[PDB]
Amino acid sequence: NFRFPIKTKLPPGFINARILRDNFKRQQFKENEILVKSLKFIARNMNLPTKLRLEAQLKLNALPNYMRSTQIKNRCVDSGHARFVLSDFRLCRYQFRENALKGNLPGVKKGIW
Amino acid sequence: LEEKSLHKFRILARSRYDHTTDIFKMSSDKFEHASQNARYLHDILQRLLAESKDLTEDDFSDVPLDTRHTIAKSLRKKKRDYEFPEHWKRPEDAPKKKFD
Amino acid sequence: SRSVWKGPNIVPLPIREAMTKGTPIRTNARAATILPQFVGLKFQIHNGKEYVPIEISEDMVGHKLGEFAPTRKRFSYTQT
Amino acid sequence: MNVPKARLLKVAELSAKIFDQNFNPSGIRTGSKILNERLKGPSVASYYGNPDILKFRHLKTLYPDIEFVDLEEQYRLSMVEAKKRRGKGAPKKMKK
Amino acid sequence: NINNKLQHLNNMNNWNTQIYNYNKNMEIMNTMNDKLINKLLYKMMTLKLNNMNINKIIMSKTINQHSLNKLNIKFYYYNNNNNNNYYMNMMNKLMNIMNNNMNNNLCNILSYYYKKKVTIEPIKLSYIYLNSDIFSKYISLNDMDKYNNGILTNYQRMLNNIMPKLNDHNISMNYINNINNINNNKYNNMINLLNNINNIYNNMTIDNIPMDILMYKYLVGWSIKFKGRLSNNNGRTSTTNLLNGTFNNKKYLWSNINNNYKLNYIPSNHNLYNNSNINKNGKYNIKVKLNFI
RNA sequence: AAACUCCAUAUAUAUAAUUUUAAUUAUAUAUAAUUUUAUAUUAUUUAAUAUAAAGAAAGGAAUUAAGACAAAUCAUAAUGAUCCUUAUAAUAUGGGUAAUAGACGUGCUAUAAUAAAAUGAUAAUAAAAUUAUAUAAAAUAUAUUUAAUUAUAUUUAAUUAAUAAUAUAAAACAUUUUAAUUUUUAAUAUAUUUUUUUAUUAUAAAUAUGAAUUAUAAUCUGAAAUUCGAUUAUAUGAAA
RNA sequence: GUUACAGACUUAAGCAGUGGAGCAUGUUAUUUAAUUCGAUAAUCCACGACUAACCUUACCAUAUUUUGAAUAUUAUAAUAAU
Repeated sequence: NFRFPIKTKLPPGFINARILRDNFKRQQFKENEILVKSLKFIARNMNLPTKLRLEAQLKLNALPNYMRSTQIKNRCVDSGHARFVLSDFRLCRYQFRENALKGNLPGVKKGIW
Repeated sequence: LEEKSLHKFRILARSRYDHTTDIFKMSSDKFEHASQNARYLHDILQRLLAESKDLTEDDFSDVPLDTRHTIAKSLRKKKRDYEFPEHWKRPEDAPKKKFD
Repeated sequence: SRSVWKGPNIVPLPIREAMTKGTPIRTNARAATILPQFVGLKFQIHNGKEYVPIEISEDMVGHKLGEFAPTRKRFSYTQT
Repeated sequence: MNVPKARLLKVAELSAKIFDQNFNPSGIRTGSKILNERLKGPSVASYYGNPDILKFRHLKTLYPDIEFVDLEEQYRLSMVEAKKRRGKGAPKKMKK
Repeated sequence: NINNKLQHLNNMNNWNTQIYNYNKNMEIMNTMNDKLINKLLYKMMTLKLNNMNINKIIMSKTINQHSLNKLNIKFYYYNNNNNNNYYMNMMNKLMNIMNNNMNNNLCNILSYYYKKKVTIEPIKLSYIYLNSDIFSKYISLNDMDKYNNGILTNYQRMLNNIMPKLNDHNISMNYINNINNINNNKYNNMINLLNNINNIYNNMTIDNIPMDILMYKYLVGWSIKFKGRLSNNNGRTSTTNLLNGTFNNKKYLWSNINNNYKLNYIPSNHNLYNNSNINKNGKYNIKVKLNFI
């Protein structure tokens, strides 16, 4: 059926296979984050019995990779680059310079000070 | 609050109450709409007032008021408590009013 | 998950059925405290390309499946 | 600190009583690190995969009279046509 | 003694996307939509009239103007008698798909992207040479073959032959003199009262001041370079510059006004852009810079 | 090129009800210097060297031209040409990028007295910066007996920022130590050095430097530190 | 291996260092299933990388996908509906 296990809309603007993978994880984890938090609280509350806790720790290990944010890497929304990615503009060491110098980024120019 | 109750409130308020300013300040950031947060603070203050104005369980007068938080806060504060010495203040040295 | 609490690592495993015949269960996961509960069987461990067959020992306890399954091969020499 | 610890804990409990405060005298992991996790979650969804754009083309169900031209698409089509012409196009996909 | 708000440009204008959001992370999202929006708007500059012609409506980069109250995304548009009057044509219809078309129009759907009041405001121009970016665009789209090989002598000449070599020194001197005269007149009127606004500066009104004070207006010197695979016989590069006029404002040289830098890297008067287009020979980038006093 | 420009500096105006308090500030603006004036030697109509005298007067940054090196990038992106479409395209799990004879470059920490370590609560003294993809203060428990420090754990005060937090800046300064160093002590007496003096007996090249390193236990983060992270305690203490 | 000027950390001073030790690195050589790829005089070498456990990731092993990330065409049937 859909390439990704669960059908997902496509990220507006620049689209990349690595971006699609990251975007897929973002969409899935966003919804699963609540469950991720629920079950982890379960496993970590000593105030409980070991078994209920274990059952949970285990399910987590079983939860699919997309159910994680550690797996989501900051990637330039415009150039699909995951290296030197400033998060203030969600860009990169180049698209920034480019956008900032060109003036695409308002109030962002050169540190002449 | 009256003496006993006044002290108990401060003991109950703890860090929220700043003894240096003698002001009890608290904030609410737990509900979607701020209106719910405003009601939360109203209830919290009413609760504190009720407990403080009733030392049946404990007066808390024996408890020394905690000011450690304000002590650390005062360390952060940077003010000048030193002023030009009054004996050094010499009006005769200062020139008198000069008419035009 | 290395701590007195949160001990230790539960990696879902066919140990149950394995505990019957003992079939070396291809536990490709290779990432779990050797379970101190069943502690005893035989399985192969994916060393990147091949799963090395090993069983359970009186040393293999906290030791994680991977610690027994070497990946990179040994170094060699210069040019001649 | 010339004050009985019991009274001190009682005060802490009193604060726990007044301001909705978790009282953990035991110090046993209450999972509160997770219980206190009320920070923004769909932050990644706020940006990144925020779904709400008009992928170029889009424009033909609302504005009908206007005969628009997507230039990049047209160029791509022309390139494909050129490839087909000079025998350098692309072998068919096995329909397996 | 002070740069009239009219003269000096606003730092806001320097930024293509004009918006401020205490919710910073949110504002990043805002600008993101702007550029992508710009691309979509751009693609919508194509035209058709039955396998006849495509009147590319030239457009300036979205000068997004976001301000709580509403959104005022704006762009300058350019395109090519007793007929256009009794029947609106494409361009006018484009204005329609923007704001004039009640709800089925753009600005409307646009609101669902910025949760505010979307008002598109294009601005027509009569001189593809007025906007540096637009200048590169037309040169990178319409011309193409006219330069793909060499720069057709007259084409090149026509390019070099636009403004009458506006003498920046003379223009600067006249403008400076006008400013001094206006200041002197106000000074004299003030002194007449120094010894009501009526006399505070009479003779100064919407006439001798609002336009004589405007500075950037005369394309003193313009440089256009065709850089990239623009040689059918030469695979190599073929950067061809067309330097014209001068690139300095003499007003700043000898007047209270001082040169300011857009984004603190390029002088306000200096405006430049390059429209990278792929030639059959290979992709190229036509950099066009205008002094515009 | 210079100049305008930005930071920075002098002054001046406006703003801040001096509780967002730093008014010794923060900015918006204006002026200011690419300093000037005068005499005396020289020179030849007027420049340099000294002297004074007026001012606060002093820097940094950005901007690196044309061209050339067919310099670097086809892995920021994009695109021509050419090559594959059941695989040079997409996904999951594990692995790898951390492998090591030797060699190079760059750092870090080092080899102790014109130098290193405890300690200093009326907290000696800062700027710049962060904090709705959060910082996380006081305390509270443990490591540990007091207490402090240091590191974790419990609960989240306040602050979404001239408000509260990271965060009491540290070096300097003071006192105490400190191997080799027999320059030491510790038992005597000795005495107008007392935290010291002196007479006598004793006190047999890596140290109390160095932390590479090796075990064990413990803690962080996250499903998950095994190849492979971080932290600490108890141990180890090569090389130099 | 040229007459004469001038410029800068160019040299001579001066201070702190590198080469010598251990470690952390980036690299070459080499190994490996793979140790992705790129820079390699000056301008390579804590350089692309502002952080490689997985993800990032590009690479290797093992399984798995084939109109797939679009755009445009050909038809059948469920979903909002003026």
